[PDB]
Amino acid sequence: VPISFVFNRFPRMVRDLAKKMNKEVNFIMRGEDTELDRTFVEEIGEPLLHLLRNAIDHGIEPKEERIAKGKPPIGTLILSARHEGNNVVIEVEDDGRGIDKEKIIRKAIEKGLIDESKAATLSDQEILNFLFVPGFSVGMDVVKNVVESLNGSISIESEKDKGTKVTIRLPLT
Ligand SMILES: Nc1ncc2ccc(-c3cnn[nH]3)cc2n1
Repeated sequence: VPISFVFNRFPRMVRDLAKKMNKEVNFIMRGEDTELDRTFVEEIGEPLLHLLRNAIDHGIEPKEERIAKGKPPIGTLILSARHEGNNVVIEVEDDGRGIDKEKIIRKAIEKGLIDESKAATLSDQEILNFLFVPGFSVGMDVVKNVVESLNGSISIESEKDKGTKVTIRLPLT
């Protein structure tokens, strides 16, 4: 079916959470007519909701902070779907504060997941993928678990003060 069956739930959720946290969010949905198999439609809402909540809570900064940082005052959250060959690609993008990669590394060292000696040459993907480790810092492990139950993949791109883009890829069947 069309992914609108999932996406149409989100403006109310986004608006309620933004209100609760006294933030202003410009929420844009694209590609809502993208069709995919019912099994995906039935399961993908929960992970997407988690990612949207992360963007509103942890990503987009309060207006006053954005102004102080010389950013546009209202944060933008874009949820998109598209076909790419045999895959459907779903992206959740915010222009908030980004994920703090140094914080991740420090936590990974604390937890014994990496030796300090290996931190300097870690790739960006290797750093951000620590967020999918169970217990790391209801977590992102559960997002990845659902995506993988759908034979999908997930990746994160993020830069300090720029924002965060989470990409889910799903197969045709
Ligand atoms: N969209 C967005 N923006 C900033 C974030 C900051 C931290 C986290 C996170 C930490 N531990 N698990 N997730 C997720 C974020 N997601």
